[PDB]
Amino acid sequence: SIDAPPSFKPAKKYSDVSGLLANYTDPQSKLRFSTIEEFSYIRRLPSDVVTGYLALRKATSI
Amino acid sequence: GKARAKAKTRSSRAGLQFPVGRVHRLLRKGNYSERVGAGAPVYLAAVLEYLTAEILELAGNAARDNKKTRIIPRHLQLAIRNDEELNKLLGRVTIAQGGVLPNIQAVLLPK
Amino acid sequence: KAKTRSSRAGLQFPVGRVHRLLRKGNYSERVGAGAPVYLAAVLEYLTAEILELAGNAARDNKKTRIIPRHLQLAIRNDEELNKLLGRVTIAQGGVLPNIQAVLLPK
Amino acid sequence: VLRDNIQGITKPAIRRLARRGGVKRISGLIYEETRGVLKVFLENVIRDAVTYTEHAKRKTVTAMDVVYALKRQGRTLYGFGG
Amino acid sequence: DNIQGITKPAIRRLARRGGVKRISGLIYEETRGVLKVFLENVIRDAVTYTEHAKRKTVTAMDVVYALKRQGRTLYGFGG
Amino acid sequence: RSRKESYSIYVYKVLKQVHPDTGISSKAMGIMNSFVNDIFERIAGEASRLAHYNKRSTITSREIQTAVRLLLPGELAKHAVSEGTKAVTKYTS
Amino acid sequence: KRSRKESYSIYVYKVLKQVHPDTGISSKAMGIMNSFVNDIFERIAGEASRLAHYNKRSTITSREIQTAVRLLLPGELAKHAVSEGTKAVTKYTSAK
Amino acid sequence: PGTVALREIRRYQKSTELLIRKLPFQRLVREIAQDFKTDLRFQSSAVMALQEACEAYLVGLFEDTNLCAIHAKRVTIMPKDIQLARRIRGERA
Amino acid sequence: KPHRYRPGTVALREIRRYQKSTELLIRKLPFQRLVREIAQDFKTDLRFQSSAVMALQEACEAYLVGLFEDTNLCAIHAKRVTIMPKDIQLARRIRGERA
Amino acid sequence: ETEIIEGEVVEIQIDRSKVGKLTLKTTEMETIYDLGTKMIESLTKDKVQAGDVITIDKAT
Repeated sequence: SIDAPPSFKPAKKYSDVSGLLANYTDPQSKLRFSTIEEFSYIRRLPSDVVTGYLALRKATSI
Repeated sequence: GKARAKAKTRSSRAGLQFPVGRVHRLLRKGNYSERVGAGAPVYLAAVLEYLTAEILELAGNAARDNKKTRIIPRHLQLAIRNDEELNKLLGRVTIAQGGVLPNIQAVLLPK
Repeated sequence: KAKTRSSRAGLQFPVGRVHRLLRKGNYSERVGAGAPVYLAAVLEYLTAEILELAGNAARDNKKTRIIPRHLQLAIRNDEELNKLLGRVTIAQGGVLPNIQAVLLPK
Repeated sequence: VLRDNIQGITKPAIRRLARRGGVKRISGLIYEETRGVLKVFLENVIRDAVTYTEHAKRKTVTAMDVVYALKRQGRTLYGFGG
Repeated sequence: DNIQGITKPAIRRLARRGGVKRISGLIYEETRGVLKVFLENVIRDAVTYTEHAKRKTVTAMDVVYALKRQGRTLYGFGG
Repeated sequence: RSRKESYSIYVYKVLKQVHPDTGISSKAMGIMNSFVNDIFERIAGEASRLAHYNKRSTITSREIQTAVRLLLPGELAKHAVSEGTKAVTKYTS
Repeated sequence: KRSRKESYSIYVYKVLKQVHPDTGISSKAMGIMNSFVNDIFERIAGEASRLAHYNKRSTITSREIQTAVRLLLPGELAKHAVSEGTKAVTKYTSAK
Repeated sequence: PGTVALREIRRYQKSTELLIRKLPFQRLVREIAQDFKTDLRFQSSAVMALQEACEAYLVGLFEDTNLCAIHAKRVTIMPKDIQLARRIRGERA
Repeated sequence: KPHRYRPGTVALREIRRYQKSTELLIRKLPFQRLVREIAQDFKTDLRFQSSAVMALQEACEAYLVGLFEDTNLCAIHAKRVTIMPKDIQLARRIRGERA
Repeated sequence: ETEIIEGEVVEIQIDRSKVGKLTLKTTEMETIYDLGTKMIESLTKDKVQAGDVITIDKAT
């Protein structure tokens, strides 16, 4: 009984490649970006960095 | 020695439905290897769940269009042969009393 | 004096090696005594049958060394060996010479 | 009459099987040839089915034997056991 | 683009081993498709076997294992 | 008596998740039994052979996952891989 | 020092010298024969494994490989292999 | 004419029964099995499975035969097509 | 003026010449480049053993020779000597690949 | 100032509160969206199918 309780406040969403306020997502990769150049960059990226970003902030993908 | 009464099954702990214990027993008794891992039966049960769910969903969809409330071998046959993935997975199998898909070649059709 | 089981049974292929492979191959937990003997006998028979035909083919080719071509000829010409080895391909062995009747000139 | 039972596979039966196969016209020389083919198939299954019956020291051929015989020939059958 | 590396005389030679006298001129473009597809399956297995052993080099036994799983057995390469 | 055994009461139990008002005939039950144990034997044998090829003693989650990848033709392979990974992840925790 | 490799090179060569005293053999043929023996042995062994499961057994018996080898081989070849293996086992059991 | 045959074609491709009479098939199977060993007994399910497998084989054979016949700009199937189908499939030569 | 051979005899000459020898037909370098590019399309940064690529080459050649033999049977069945793609499609379908 | 969501809808999925999910697609990006209970009614009232170019006022 010394660990902090789970937060009841919803957690914001941030761009996985620029650290800015995200407002969209991506069904093909399940990541989040902020602008058009972010979308082009994330599409140009291979699967290795995508799965690394997904595993960083752990998600339904291992 | 005291133990928990009516302990939970491994299938329920895994969220699956096929018997993980029976799969593990079959793996151990089948002499595929001298030692069988821990998570292998769970994974195999999950794959079997997926396959059974897919084939049964398709069979039920096929049977619904035939105004029938019960699955028969014909509905399974129609379900498998109409999906390319399941057809190539089950290329060399024979379904008993399942008939053949109805298809006519363009040349043999009148006019 | 230690005598090998192959010599005791009058074979050439190793009974001990076959028994070890059967035991370590996960085919069953218990391996009989005569199983490696009988398996080695069958393997020796098959090897002799293939080899004698390969040597006959090599002699017909007027050469004293067996190459994959002679093995291919021996397998394909014999009906039973071809039936046994239907789905196998011999490396750099080619195919038998064959011309269809209708393709001959006039 | 002393007649071979391969002729027991009647011509209408072969026509029915062909029509299930999707063929419009049938030449007259198929009828004797198909039976021959039907022989060869039964010569490659029953032979196996008997051998298993040998290995179990049994005298009655069971459905499991024929299912295993068909299984090894890449012609697996569903719904008759196994 | 490297499928064009399978030149036309090579296809002619492969046909000639089979025992055919005349070759259509449009056969090659379709035949290069078959070489394109039949080769896209063994590699699917060949890399995958390689990826099981934590190694990233395609050894001569992986292709043998793939061809064995598909139903085409070859001898002389450690089979 | 005899524990003939079967998955009859399992695949049927799966049916309610996809079609809650659909029945199964006895012959269809036998068909599904044969299908499931055939796929079981296929996957188990492939995993065995692969483990023997890699000179290992234990058939693990990754070996059977690779067997599924080899055996399942297309999108079924990746979807079953995801399903199995989710199942094992929930089993561990 | 690295590991030791395993093959059937000497035994097939000995059989060849026993059947054709003056006929040699190449390296590629050596590899092909090795693969052939491996494949045939694996076929007979793996096919024999299933009969034990089918008949609820635990041991591989000589009278069981006898049934296994007459399914993989055609008529005359299987008959001759069975006869020679029976002779081999009969000669082996007389000395033990 | 040429349309009553297509009536059958469409009828049989829907119904799923045994197109060969049971008694002659049983006699044929018994006579074929007599040579291997005398005085045999047969499970009924074994005979039914035999007949089902044989009918499936024949249906597939006739499908391939029809493809062969269509290839040569014909409508009638002749043994020249069955031999080709068997040869190229792999049961002979 | 120069002696010209009939169209067709050179065909049988090449048939007899190639059906006796057992060399590799496809040039080694294009085949290696093709398999390398295919592998990189699947998984980049891969290493290949020379024996592996030559075994792929021999398997492909055996497959093509069998396919062309079946194609020849199909073409002769249609009262022809020239092979057209429909013969290959028919063979591939009856064998059970394509369809 | 106003917030406007304009684009082509690809797929809509509403379960049985209710959970909703839809994927919008412009010519330069795609985006998945989870719907609240109000948006469920706002989308069921005006039947929206695949391949429809829609404009939504966020504040309303």
